[PDB]
Amino acid sequence: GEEVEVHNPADLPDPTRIEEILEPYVKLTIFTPEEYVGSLMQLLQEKRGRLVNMNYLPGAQKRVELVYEAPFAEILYDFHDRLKSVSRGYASMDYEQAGYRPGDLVKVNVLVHGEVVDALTFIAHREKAYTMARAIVDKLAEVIPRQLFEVPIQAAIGGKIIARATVKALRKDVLAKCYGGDVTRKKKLLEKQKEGKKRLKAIGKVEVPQEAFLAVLS
Amino acid sequence: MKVRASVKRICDKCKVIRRHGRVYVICENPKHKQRQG
Amino acid sequence: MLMPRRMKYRKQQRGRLKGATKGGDYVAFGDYGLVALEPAWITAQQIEAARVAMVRHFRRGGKIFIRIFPDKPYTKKPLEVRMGKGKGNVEGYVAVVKPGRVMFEVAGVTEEQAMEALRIAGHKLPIKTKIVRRDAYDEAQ
Amino acid sequence: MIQPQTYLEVADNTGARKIMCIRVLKGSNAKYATVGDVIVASVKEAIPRGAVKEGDVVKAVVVRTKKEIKRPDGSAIRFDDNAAVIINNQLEPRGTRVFGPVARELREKGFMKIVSLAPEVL
RNA sequence: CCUAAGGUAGCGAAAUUCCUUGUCGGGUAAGUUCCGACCUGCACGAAAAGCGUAACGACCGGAGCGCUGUCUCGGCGAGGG
RNA sequence: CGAUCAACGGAUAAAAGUUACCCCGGGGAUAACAGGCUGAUCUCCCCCGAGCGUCCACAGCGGCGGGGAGGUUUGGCACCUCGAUGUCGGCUCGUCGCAUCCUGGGGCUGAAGAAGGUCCCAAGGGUUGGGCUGUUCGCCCAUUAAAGCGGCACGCGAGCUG
RNA sequence: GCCCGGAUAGCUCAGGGUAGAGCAGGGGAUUGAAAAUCCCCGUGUCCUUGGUUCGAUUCCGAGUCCGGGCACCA
RNA sequence: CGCGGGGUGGAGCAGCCUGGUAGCUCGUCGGGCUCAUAACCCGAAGGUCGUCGGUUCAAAUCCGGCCCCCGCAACCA
Ligand SMILES: [Mg+2]
Ligand SMILES: [Mg+2]
Ligand SMILES: [Mg+2]
Ligand SMILES: [Mg+2]
Ligand SMILES: [Mg+2]
Ligand SMILES: [Mg+2]
Ligand SMILES: [Mg+2]
Ligand SMILES: [Mg+2]
Ligand SMILES: [Mg+2]
Ligand SMILES: [Mg+2]
Ligand SMILES: [Mg+2]
Ligand SMILES: [Mg+2]
Ligand SMILES: [Mg+2]
Ligand SMILES: [Mg+2]
Ligand SMILES: [Mg+2]
Ligand SMILES: [Mg+2]
Ligand SMILES: [Mg+2]
Ligand SMILES: [Mg+2]
Ligand SMILES: [Mg+2]
Ligand SMILES: [Mg+2]
Ligand SMILES: [Mg+2]
Ligand SMILES: [Mg+2]
Ligand SMILES: [Mg+2]
Ligand SMILES: [Mg+2]
Ligand SMILES: [Mg+2]
Ligand SMILES: [Mg+2]
Ligand SMILES: [Mg+2]
Ligand SMILES: [Mg+2]
Ligand SMILES: [Mg+2]
Ligand SMILES: [Mg+2]
Ligand SMILES: [Mg+2]
Ligand SMILES: [Mg+2]
Ligand SMILES: [Mg+2]
Ligand SMILES: [Mg+2]
Ligand SMILES: [Mg+2]
Ligand SMILES: [Mg+2]
Ligand SMILES: [Mg+2]
Ligand SMILES: [Mg+2]
Ligand SMILES: [Mg+2]
Ligand SMILES: [Mg+2]
Ligand SMILES: [Mg+2]
Ligand SMILES: [Mg+2]
Ligand SMILES: [Mg+2]
Ligand SMILES: [Mg+2]
Ligand SMILES: [Mg+2]
Ligand SMILES: [Mg+2]
Ligand SMILES: [Mg+2]
Ligand SMILES: [Mg+2]
Ligand SMILES: [Mg+2]
Ligand SMILES: [Mg+2]
Ligand SMILES: [Mg+2]
Ligand SMILES: [Mg+2]
Ligand SMILES: [Mg+2]
Ligand SMILES: [Mg+2]
Ligand SMILES: [Mg+2]
Ligand SMILES: [Mg+2]
Ligand SMILES: [Mg+2]
Ligand SMILES: [Mg+2]
Ligand SMILES: [Mg+2]
Ligand SMILES: [Mg+2]
Ligand SMILES: [Mg+2]
Ligand SMILES: [Mg+2]
Ligand SMILES: [Mg+2]
Ligand SMILES: [Mg+2]
Ligand SMILES: [Mg+2]
Ligand SMILES: [Mg+2]
Ligand SMILES: [Mg+2]
Ligand SMILES: [Mg+2]
Ligand SMILES: [Mg+2]
Ligand SMILES: [Mg+2]
Ligand SMILES: [Mg+2]
Ligand SMILES: [Mg+2]
Ligand SMILES: [Mg+2]
Ligand SMILES: [Mg+2]
Ligand SMILES: [Mg+2]
Ligand SMILES: [Mg+2]
Ligand SMILES: [Mg+2]
Ligand SMILES: [Mg+2]
Ligand SMILES: [Mg+2]
Ligand SMILES: [Mg+2]
Ligand SMILES: [Mg+2]
Ligand SMILES: [Mg+2]
Ligand SMILES: [Mg+2]
Ligand SMILES: [Mg+2]
Ligand SMILES: [Mg+2]
Ligand SMILES: [Mg+2]
Ligand SMILES: [Mg+2]
Ligand SMILES: [Mg+2]
Ligand SMILES: [Mg+2]
Ligand SMILES: [Mg+2]
Ligand SMILES: [Mg+2]
Ligand SMILES: [Mg+2]
Ligand SMILES: [Mg+2]
Ligand SMILES: [Mg+2]
Ligand SMILES: [Mg+2]
Ligand SMILES: [Mg+2]
Ligand SMILES: [Mg+2]
Ligand SMILES: [Mg+2]
Ligand SMILES: [Zn+2]
Repeated sequence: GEEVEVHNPADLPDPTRIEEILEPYVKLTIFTPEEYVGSLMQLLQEKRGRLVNMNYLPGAQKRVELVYEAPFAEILYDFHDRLKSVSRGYASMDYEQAGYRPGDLVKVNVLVHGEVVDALTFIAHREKAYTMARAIVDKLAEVIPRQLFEVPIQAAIGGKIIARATVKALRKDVLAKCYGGDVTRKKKLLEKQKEGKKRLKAIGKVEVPQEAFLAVLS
Repeated sequence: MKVRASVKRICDKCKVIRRHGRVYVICENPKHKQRQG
Repeated sequence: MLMPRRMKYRKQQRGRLKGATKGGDYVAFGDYGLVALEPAWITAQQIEAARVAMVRHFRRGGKIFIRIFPDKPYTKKPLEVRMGKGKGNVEGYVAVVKPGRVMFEVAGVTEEQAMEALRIAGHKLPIKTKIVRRDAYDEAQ
Repeated sequence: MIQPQTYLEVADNTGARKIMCIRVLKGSNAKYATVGDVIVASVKEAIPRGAVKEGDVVKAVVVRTKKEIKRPDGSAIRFDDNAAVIINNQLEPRGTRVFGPVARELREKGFMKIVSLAPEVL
């Protein structure tokens, strides 16, 4: 049967036995003046709204009304602002719920240092999710606590990573008193360090700070 | 302005001139304006 | 990138870089060629970068003749190491090119395609070069 | 004449009892803070269940100082303590009562809310 | 598989831990030091004693209070030069 | 005829270590500091235009390869100094370069504005206070127009610290 | 970035004449019904995109990525 | 990097001073015992010896290249 992937994209049913993930869609009507229409349609395209209908209320001459079925999530921040800006303010909007619908959606998992961070599991449309993952991976890179070992940051569409970033690798300048000249003495200290980073990489459980979550989730 | 060692036409509306020793490109597209340097 | 499949000797002395090229001075297989104007050890990585550049330019069509082969091993001491303790390790292979040598030839390709692929390819090599077109003089050779 | 390290009495009901100045918010390298200047400060002592607690980093306006301030009429005024009221980014008190006299300079420097809450403006 | 036998108790990033500012927790507005913990002990370990221990120490760390020209930051004054 | 007298022209028939408790004669014939020469390495700048950038090689980027500059890194070499050229870091006092951190002037922008990005000019002045650690660095706290980077024997011990 | 390779089913994987197996499942056999065991069965757009071939997972490109080398990395 | 050792059925080890021969224990598989499982008993398979090259009539063996693993060393500044 059916039920709702609720306030937890992580808490799915097992995408093993699955066949339809449903977005909420919405009946979206746009009262533009003139042929800002051209702008408007490009906007609703990348918002993945199907164009169902358009009608001219003639008289002078501008006035066009556009009807769209668009994923409910694809408004919600961003849209209203961009409706207003590409139309110098003259575009209006109204909508009502108009049900649910199948969507080609992917589960994108985010693992830091090999461990899946559930708190950052989301869900997107395969046309966009890379660009979504290409983004979080890099913002997470800039706010994760730099460790004693280099920390990988990754995003996977089920068992296949698609976007990769790496945190350093805080290290000790082990060669600081090395004005001998003999390269063997630099190698000795360099080997030991390389071996240790392996060891700290393998057993190194990094935790994401609650200050990083807020930084990625603004 | 694009200040480079190798200044060249970028589009066919680009035009190549010599100016104060350095080679210049001027064009109706300001992105293509280059002087050598 | 090219290296010999086997060698009698692993290391060999640097030699001099004198004279015009001994042979390979006439277009022999294609319609256009790139010829060297100065001597150099052209490395394999360079040859590979020139090949690929012209390939990319012939994404559909074309034959590329690479007429120089990097058979001379290139030696380098390990870094931060004093002089002595034997000759460096092989870290690569080079091809000895003297001026007049035909290094690459293209065929099956319009004149514009040929002189553009060879122009990029020149930009990948450490030497000045000249683009040439098969002559009656090549045929006579 | 407050500078980092200096302890101020907090003259409000926010719960702080002592704060230590960690920076005077006036220019890029100001040496000192006087009446009506803003400091960043660490809460060093507080009463339980207050609004601010020990360890918090707060903003505050100096409200009295022990070094006398000189006035353009030719007079000067001096207090027995260096004291402050904790404020927010809008320069508004975070408490609802201010205690003790405060200096008249707070009015021009834009702390009217504090000036009225005070029991005396000298 | 090998050994004469394969390090017990206790202790452990230590006057020992290299990698290393290990990790976690405390203390600080902020702590490569310090304290508590963990155990991956490069390379603790039982009279070259192991783990503790009240008292004692011009021994060496870490924190706070008090008080200060140490300092912000320098001024003045005295005497012997 | 007895020699791995193999350190193979073969010192004794017969021989290992250690010195931070060290000593003398010598050497800048020879290392460590700094200088120098060099510039692999390092920093910076270019050439080429493959690939990003919804569209678009060049707003911002720049595969593979190619050319240089600098002389701040680690080095190579062993040229003056071993009848001595005192080390790192700090404090103090600076002064210089500019590959500019801020401030002044511009061009381009994927520059509406404001605010950015990027490159060009520009060295007059300015470029904070703290926690940790000997640290230079760096990380953190609180600010700031900014919290520049380098040279001066990695400026500066007949100036101090230690 | 680089040298070696390595991206094949929901997962872990064997490999120039269109590629399978364990596994997860769904169903079935066994049972009184389960557990365990066993049988049966898929969508592979052989990672993405382009080209090479009469025939490409294979070969040539490019793109993103994974495991080990160097290198940046108080 | 320098020195020394090593890489052989699925695992852990012989064999190589030494050229012609691959062995031990466990594991796996087929059969027995048992009501059944293990233990135990009988029988069998599985190694071209890391990889390329050389020497040889003949290479696990001897010699060299390359790859990887282990131990030791890297000091006076
Ligand atoms: Mg030195
Ligand atoms: Mg160009
Ligand atoms: Mg014009
Ligand atoms: Mg070369
Ligand atoms: Mg050489
Ligand atoms: Mg030499
Ligand atoms: Mg060499
Ligand atoms: Mg060239
Ligand atoms: Mg106090
Ligand atoms: Mg009070
Ligand atoms: Mg507390
Ligand atoms: Mg025993
Ligand atoms: Mg022991
Ligand atoms: Mg024990
Ligand atoms: Mg420990
Ligand atoms: Mg510790
Ligand atoms: Mg130890
Ligand atoms: Mg720490
Ligand atoms: Mg803590
Ligand atoms: Mg605390
Ligand atoms: Mg805390
Ligand atoms: Mg804290
Ligand atoms: Mg800590
Ligand atoms: Mg500690
Ligand atoms: Mg402790
Ligand atoms: Mg002991
Ligand atoms: Mg012992
Ligand atoms: Mg004993
Ligand atoms: Mg004792
Ligand atoms: Mg004890
Ligand atoms: Mg007792
Ligand atoms: Mg005791
Ligand atoms: Mg004592
Ligand atoms: Mg302290
Ligand atoms: Mg004084
Ligand atoms: Mg005096
Ligand atoms: Mg006197
Ligand atoms: Mg002898
Ligand atoms: Mg001799
Ligand atoms: Mg002799
Ligand atoms: Mg002789
Ligand atoms: Mg004799
Ligand atoms: Mg002796
Ligand atoms: Mg000795
Ligand atoms: Mg001693
Ligand atoms: Mg003595
Ligand atoms: Mg003694
Ligand atoms: Mg003596
Ligand atoms: Mg002398
Ligand atoms: Mg000399
Ligand atoms: Mg000599
Ligand atoms: Mg010096
Ligand atoms: Mg000198
Ligand atoms: Mg140079
Ligand atoms: Mg030079
Ligand atoms: Mg340049
Ligand atoms: Mg593109
Ligand atoms: Mg464009
Ligand atoms: Mg120099
Ligand atoms: Mg030098
Ligand atoms: Mg020198
Ligand atoms: Mg000489
Ligand atoms: Mg000397
Ligand atoms: Mg002497
Ligand atoms: Mg003298
Ligand atoms: Mg200091
Ligand atoms: Mg300076
Ligand atoms: Mg300039
Ligand atoms: Mg700049
Ligand atoms: Mg400016
Ligand atoms: Mg704007
Ligand atoms: Mg503006
Ligand atoms: Mg700016
Ligand atoms: Mg600008
Ligand atoms: Mg200036
Ligand atoms: Mg300056
Ligand atoms: Mg300290
Ligand atoms: Mg500013
Ligand atoms: Mg600072
Ligand atoms: Mg120096
Ligand atoms: Mg110095
Ligand atoms: Mg001194
Ligand atoms: Mg000193
Ligand atoms: Mg002197
Ligand atoms: Mg000392
Ligand atoms: Mg002393
Ligand atoms: Mg540091
Ligand atoms: Mg084995
Ligand atoms: Mg034998
Ligand atoms: Mg059996
Ligand atoms: Mg029964
Ligand atoms: Mg071999
Ligand atoms: Mg033979
Ligand atoms: Mg053979
Ligand atoms: Mg045999
Ligand atoms: Mg053989
Ligand atoms: Mg010694
Ligand atoms: Mg030393
Ligand atoms: Zn143009």
